[PDB]
Amino acid sequence: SGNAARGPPLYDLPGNFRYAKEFFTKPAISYGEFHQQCTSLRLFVCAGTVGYMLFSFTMWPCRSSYWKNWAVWKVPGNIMHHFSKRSGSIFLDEPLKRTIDVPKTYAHLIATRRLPG
Amino acid sequence: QPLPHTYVLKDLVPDLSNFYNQYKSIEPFLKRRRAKQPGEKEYYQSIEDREKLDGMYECNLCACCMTSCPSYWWNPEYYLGPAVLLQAYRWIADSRDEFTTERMAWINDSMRLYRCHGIMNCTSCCPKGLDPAKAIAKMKAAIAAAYEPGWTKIVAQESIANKKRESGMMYA
Amino acid sequence: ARVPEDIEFTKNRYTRRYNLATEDRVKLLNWNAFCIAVTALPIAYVYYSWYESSEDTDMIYRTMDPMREAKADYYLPLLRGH
Amino acid sequence: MLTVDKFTRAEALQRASNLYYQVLGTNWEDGLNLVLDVPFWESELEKVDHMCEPYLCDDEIGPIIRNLHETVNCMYACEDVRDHINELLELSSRAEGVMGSGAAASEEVENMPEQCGMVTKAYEDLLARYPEHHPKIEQTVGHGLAVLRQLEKFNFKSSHRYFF
Amino acid sequence: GGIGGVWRGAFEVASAYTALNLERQRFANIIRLGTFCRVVIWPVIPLVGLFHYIRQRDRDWYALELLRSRCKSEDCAAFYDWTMPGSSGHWRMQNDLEIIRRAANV
Amino acid sequence: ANLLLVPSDITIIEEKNKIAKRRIRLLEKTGLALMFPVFHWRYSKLDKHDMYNILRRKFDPSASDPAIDICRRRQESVRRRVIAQNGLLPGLLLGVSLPWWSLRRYNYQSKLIVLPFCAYFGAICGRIAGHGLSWRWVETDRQRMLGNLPAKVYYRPK
Amino acid sequence: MMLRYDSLLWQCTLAAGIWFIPQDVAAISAFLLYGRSKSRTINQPVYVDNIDTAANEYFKRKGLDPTKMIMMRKSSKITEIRYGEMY
Amino acid sequence: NKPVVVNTSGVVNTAVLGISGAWLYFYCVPLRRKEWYDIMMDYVHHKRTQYASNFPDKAVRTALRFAKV
Ligand SMILES: CCCCCCCCCCCCCCCCCC(=O)OC[C@H](COP(=O)([O-])OCC(O)COP(=O)([O-])OC[C@@H](COC(=O)CCCCCCCCCCCCCCCCC)OC(=O)CCCCCCCCCCCCCCCCC)OC(=O)CCCCCCCCCCCCCCCCC
Ligand SMILES: CCCCCCCCCCCCCCCCCC(=O)OC[C@H](COP(=O)([O-])OCC(O)COP(=O)([O-])OC[C@@H](COC(=O)CCCCCCCCCCCCCCCCC)OC(=O)CCCCCCCCCCCCCCCCC)OC(=O)CCCCCCCCCCCCCCCCC
Ligand SMILES: CCCCCCCCCCCCCCCCCC(=O)OC[C@H](COP(=O)([O-])OCC(O)COP(=O)([O-])OC[C@@H](COC(=O)CCCCCCCCCCCCCCCCC)OC(=O)CCCCCCCCCCCCCCCCC)OC(=O)CCCCCCCCCCCCCCCCC
Ligand SMILES: CCCCCCCCCCCCCCCCCC(=O)OC[C@H](COP(=O)([O-])OCC[N+](C)(C)C)OC(=O)CCCCCCCCCCCCCCCCC
Ligand SMILES: CCCCCCCCCCCCCCCCCC(=O)OC[C@H](COP(=O)([O-])OCC[N+](C)(C)C)OC(=O)CCCCCCCCCCCCCCCCC
Ligand SMILES: CCCCCCCCCCCCCCCCCC(=O)OC[C@H](COP(=O)([O-])OCC[N+](C)(C)C)OC(=O)CCCCCCCCCCCCCCCCC
Ligand SMILES: COC1=C(OC)C(=O)C(C/C=C(\C)CC/C=C(\C)CC/C=C(\C)CC/C=C(\C)CC/C=C(\C)CC/C=C(\C)CC/C=C(\C)CCC=C(C)C)=C(C)C1=O
Ligand SMILES: CCCCCCCC/C=C\CCCCCCCC(=O)OC[C@H](COP(=O)(O)OCCN)OC(=O)CCCCCCC/C=C\CCCCCCCC
Ligand SMILES: CCCCCCCC/C=C\CCCCCCCC(=O)O[C@H](COC(=O)CCCCCCC/C=C/CCCCCCCC)COP(=O)(O)OCCN
Ligand code: SF4
Ligand code: F3S
Ligand SMILES: [K+]
Repeated sequence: SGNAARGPPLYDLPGNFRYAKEFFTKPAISYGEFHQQCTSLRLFVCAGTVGYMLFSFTMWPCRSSYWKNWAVWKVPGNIMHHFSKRSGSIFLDEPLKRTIDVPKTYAHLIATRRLPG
Repeated sequence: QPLPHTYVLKDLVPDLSNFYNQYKSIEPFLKRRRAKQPGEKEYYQSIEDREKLDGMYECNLCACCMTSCPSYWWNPEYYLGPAVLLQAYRWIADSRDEFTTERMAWINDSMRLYRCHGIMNCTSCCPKGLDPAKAIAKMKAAIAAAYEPGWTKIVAQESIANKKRESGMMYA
Repeated sequence: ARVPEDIEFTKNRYTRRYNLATEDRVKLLNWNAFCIAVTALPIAYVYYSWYESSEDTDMIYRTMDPMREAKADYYLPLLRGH
Repeated sequence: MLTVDKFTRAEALQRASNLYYQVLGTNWEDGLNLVLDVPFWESELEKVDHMCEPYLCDDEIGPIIRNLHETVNCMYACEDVRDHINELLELSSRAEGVMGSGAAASEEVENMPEQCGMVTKAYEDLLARYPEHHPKIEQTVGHGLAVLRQLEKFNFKSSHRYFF
Repeated sequence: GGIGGVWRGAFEVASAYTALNLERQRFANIIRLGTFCRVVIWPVIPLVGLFHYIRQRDRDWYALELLRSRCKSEDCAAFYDWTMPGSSGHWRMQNDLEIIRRAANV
Repeated sequence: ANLLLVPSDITIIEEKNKIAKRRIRLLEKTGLALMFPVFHWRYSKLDKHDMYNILRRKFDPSASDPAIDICRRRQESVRRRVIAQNGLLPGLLLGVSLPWWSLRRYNYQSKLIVLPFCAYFGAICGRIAGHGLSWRWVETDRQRMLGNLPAKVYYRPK
Repeated sequence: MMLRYDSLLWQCTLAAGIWFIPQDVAAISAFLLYGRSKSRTINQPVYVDNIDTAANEYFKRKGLDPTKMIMMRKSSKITEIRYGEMY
Repeated sequence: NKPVVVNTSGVVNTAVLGISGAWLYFYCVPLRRKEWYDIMMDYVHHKRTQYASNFPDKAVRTALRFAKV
């Protein structure tokens, strides 16, 4: 099961860095070593992509509070939420009673940047 | 019945020529860089080192394990099989042998070694109770840890050393 | 069947017969050519996909947060569910 | 070759020597090794020839180039012959049927001994043509003949050295 | 050759291309580029897609927060009711359902 | 007891506001034809027949009525769904023929191993391409919801 | 051919069936459950004692003339109403 | 209930690592990930011939003959 040994294991950072470097300096003269250069290069390319993502969300954090729902301990609760919604029809049988008319208020704000009245 | 997936010469007599050819390929004879100096007696080997060969030097080459390996059923002419791989590691493990890297480089081939899928039909049917699967697993681990970029050149240089050999299977 | 008996085998690198090994090499190029082409799908999806509730989202930023700086008072129960 | 890259003789020697041992050390018997690697060898071989052109008379680079070219010649020749043997073996296998039962057995090869005679003749030609590559020839073509010898009983000079 | 000659001649030109006509460098580069795609590019793309998903959904959710703040309303269900199925919780979707109900019933 | 199936509210509005018949474009016809049958153990999803009715009705482009605007938005969403179905067949055919030609000289086992997976992968690629080219990846959640509203609903008394 | 119950072919099939069928059925059931969860929220079946009374009520509420509406009984427990004048 | 700011970097980054790690693991670490390479080597490799008839060649050949090339 698997290919013949082509290089170092993943956790060997110094060994992988050597193959990743050769991807640019020493051209490969066989498929096996070229594949190894890509796999070793993949380690750092993937690490860089994840690295920037973590940096980006720290330097420029997400502004909404929705992401508090993605906490690990809240995941099972979110799963149960989608399986426990009230049965019925998507269409409204009776008008909804809200204390604020959001569509009407929204229209006024866009037109004037000012609340009605 | 004769051994599975073998060409029957007559009745129960199988045709095991391929098995013999594969065995000769690994060159199962001690190799040393320096010839025995005059006045030198047997090579030193401690009891502990000699104990490593206990489970591997007892093979009778019956080929029961060879013909019980499904990987050998599919690729008999490319896969060395449980018996030949067990013997290859016997010489690799031997302390007296000084060509460990050459042997590991040659055996480090996708067809020769890595067709073993851990089925374990080899250890189950061994008449002498040897464990070819265990030895094959150790050889893979040793090769993976010891691999170097220069192994391919090592194989080539040994092939040049075999240039004047007669016909037959060999290191190449 | 009867395989041809007058095959002119390859003699050197510059006098080569066409064999299945060469045809396999052509397969390798074509299958890898497919991998280059099929990469357009995942890239196209990421570049073109959008996730927006409705057309009001753009209108809200245009009128209430044009510089992506306007802070908004947070009321946790809104998006917290309870 | 169309390239603007420049290399010193020391670099050219290293590239040619690396390619020479890469080809010779590779296991030619496994067909996939040649399928996957040959495209890489050709690209490199084109570069090596271009940079080593001024050193074809060099006392060090010269011999390496000759061996490299000779090895590539032998690799293609052995591959072609062994490729034909694989076809003969595959035809024999399919003639066995499904599960080797003959359930949907195909038509057998009616001129198997003729093919064996043709293949062995090619095998002998390789040995004479490439006296310094016998280890590789025996690995690919010599072993292939031994497999065929199981299917059909034919005589070749090295048959006794393969336990036949 | 008549009309047939033209038919065969056009086909001969049409089916001219073969991989064997490629230069040695381009033959290998195509394999290299294909191998690079499978190993490197493919696993990276989902990560980039995840990044854009988060950024766009954050943009969408925050717009709802901005709207509520300007309205200065504590009636959360009026802006996004979490009990309604599918996407109908969003206030815009609720309005569309309200329009449908009004125009359908008497 | 008994279950009563009646047209949904949005279906009622479409019937009330339609002005004429709408011509079915060529890709729309092929898309509907290639759409799989949908058995209905229960009723919650639009099938090829419901989609045909939606595409057949014609609405006034200039009407400013909010209800009519919803009908147009629903129709556009359904149209994108229907034409996207054309991508499935080309992918499946290419998913089978191309690997089969590639493995033509190989044994039957290889074709059994490889073709089923390539066939499914080809169809998947076709469906992605069809949905992508049908502008489905840029629809807002509002438009998608309207295009997925059921046409038939169990009647709820009172 | 020589077939034996303890053969690798037959034993592998039984091992595969025992190992995978319990997993597959559970996995398929879970997906079916998720589909049911969405289905009931979008359109829950509701039972009416008398079809005629419900049908009349439906026409009144929606302002539909019964003459132009066609009523058909797809099954014993299913009755469907359709527009008579539909393209 | 009305915080002046909300900390999202920690939660978002944790999700990124968990999602990225799982995907990168499945695609990079396991040996099972090379299962398709093994199956092809076991049953498909070197099992080919040009002297046996196959439908794709026959179909192409007949169509060319039918159309006179
Ligand atoms: C195309 C190559 C492209 C290569 C790459 C580009 C580089 C090349 C650049 C230069 C190109 C030159 C163009 C040549 C035109 C054809 C003539 C020719 O060379 O014939 C050689 C040879 C004639 O020899 P000659 O050297 O011309 O001179 C002979 C002597 O002079 C002795 O004279 P003679 O009296 O014995 O000769 C009798 C003479 C009598 O001819 C004359 O009277 C002389 C003038 C002929 C001009 C021909 C121009 C093209 C006609 C078609 C026009 C279509 C208009 C469409 C308008 C749009 C709306 C529909 O016959 C001809 O000249 C042969 C005419 C062949 C016409 C067919 C062209 C190919 C098929 C496409 C058109 C199909 C039309 C179907 C109509 C059906 C009606 C029911 O013709 C043949 O034997 C074979 C004919 C078939 C040619 C097939 C070409 C390949 C087509 C597929 C290309 C695909 C490319 C790949 C990518 C495509 C991506 C989509
Ligand atoms: C109106 C109707 C009529 C007109 C129609 C339109 C006409 C337009 C004309 C102008 C445009 C032309 C377009 C290009 C077409 C050119 C095709 C071509 O040249 O083919 C060369 C090719 C030969 O070249 P070769 O390299 O030597 O190949 C050898 C064989 O092909 C052996 O091959 P293999 O065994 O290695 O297998 C091949 C297969 C190996 O692979 C496979 O088999 C596996 C495939 C993957 C597995 C999964 C399958 C899933 C498939 C999914 C499909 C897509 C789904 C998504 C889309 C859905 C739809 C929306 O390769 C592939 O599948 C690779 C595909 C690569 C795709 C690359 C796409 C490029 C995209 C470029 C970017 C986009 C455009 C630019 C804009 C960019 C903007 C950013 O010919 C063939 O393939 C023919 C094979 C069948 C033989 C019969 C036909 C030929 C005649 C032979 C006669 C022999 C007679 C001998 C007689 C001897 C005695 C006298
Ligand atoms: C459901 C829809 C999808 C279904 C499948 C669709 C199939 C079409 C896919 C099209 C994409 C491209 C396909 C490969 C292109 C060719 C690559 C190539 O030539 O590279 C050298 C290639 C090895 O390339 P490599 O990239 O160095 O090695 C890949 C390693 O895995 C080392 O990889 P790594 O270290 O870079 O790690 C990354 C690894 C990461 O891999 C993964 O992510 C895992 C995938 C594992 C495989 C899953 C499927 C297993 C199916 C086994 C086969 C079926 C058995 C029978 C069952 C049914 C019985 C009735 O990536 C891969 O394994 C390759 C990905 C692309 C191909 C495989 C796609 C699998 C899709 C699976 C989707 C479902 C996933 C569910 C997960 C559930 C989780 C609990 O070696 C060979 O070609 C050996 C051939 C031996 C036989 C001789 C054949 C003639 C030789 C002449 C040349 C022919 C070329 C074409 C070969 C294929 C002919 C059929
Ligand atoms: C030798 C081999 C080297 C190993 C490989 C190294 C490659 C690593 C590459 C990582 C790429 C990161 C891409 C992130 C994609 C996700 C984010 C996204 O798309 O958002 C769009 C974002 C912008 O969106 P945004 O959402 O972040 O924007 C918010 C910012 N404001 C508020 C201002 C709008 O842009 C980018 O993606 C920019 C990515 C920059 C990545 C830089 C990577 C440098 C890596 C250095 C490695 C050095 C190697 C040296 C080797 C030497 C060898 C001897
Ligand atoms: C030296 C090491 C070299 C390693 C090379 C590794 C290459 C890895 C390739 C991965 C490709 C992933 C593509 C995902 C699809 C993205 C499509 C897209 O929408 O893109 C545009 C968008 C633009 O974002 P946007 O915000 O404008 O919105 C576009 C529209 N939406 C929002 C709908 C998506 O995002 C990106 O640009 C995505 C990130 C691209 C990162 C690609 C890899 C960067 C590799 C950097 C190497 C650094 C080298 C270090 C040394 C330098 C020395 C000088
Ligand atoms: C240096 C230290 C670094 C440490 C890094 C640690 C990394 C690992 C951390 C784990 C992160 C996990 C993030 C999951 C994504 C966030 C959760 C999410 O989106 O759910 C909320 C979402 C939000 O739903 P929502 O839209 O209802 O949220 C609103 C919530 N209410 C209604 C209450 C207002 O939930 C859902 O959509 C429901 C389905 C959830 C699916 C969860 C997927 C789990 C993935 C498991 C993978 C396991 C792989 C390994 C398995 C091995 C088995 C042997
Ligand atoms: C060819 O030999 C073989 C190898 O080479 C030695 C292998 O390497 C290998 C290993 C290869 C692999 C593991 C690769 C993967 C292999 C797989 C998935 C299996 C491939 C083989 C097959 C699918 C078998 C081919 C198909 C069949 C044998 C058909 C099976 C179905 C059968 C026999 C049912 C047909 C029965 C009938 C037609 C009878 C009909 C009955 C009636 C009409 C009775 C009517 C009665 C009344 C009352 C009216 C194998 C399996 C092999 O068989
Ligand atoms: C022996 C025991 C056996 C047990 C068997 C049963 C086990 C059951 C286990 C629990 C299963 C629970 C499944 C729950 C599924 C719920 C799915 C869900 O809620 O999804 C929708 C839900 C929101 O949708 P709705 O609220 O319906 O409204 C529409 C949009 N506003 O989705 C989300 O909130 C997002 C979910 C998190 C996604 C995380 C992954 C990131 C996905 C995007 C990746 C980036 C884009 C793709 C890039 C690809 C590039 C190639
Ligand atoms: C190799 C075998 C090929 C076999 C044929 C395959 C054909 C595949 C076609 C069906 C699948 C396509 C995807 C499914 C459809 C998606 C939805 C759709 O219709 O997409 C369009 C957009 O998508 C497309 O346009 C897709 C086009 C795909 C074809 C692209 C190539 C075009 C050039 C063809 C040249 C043909 C040359 C013929 C030569 C003849 C010589 C005699 C949506 O836009 P609309 O709002 O409807 O209107 C757009 C314009 N107002
Ligand atoms: S069965 Fe045991 S003794 Fe016989 S060849 Fe195999 S390992 Fe050696
Ligand atoms: S049965 Fe075969 S697969 Fe390995 S464990 Fe034994 S040699
Ligand atoms: K030793």
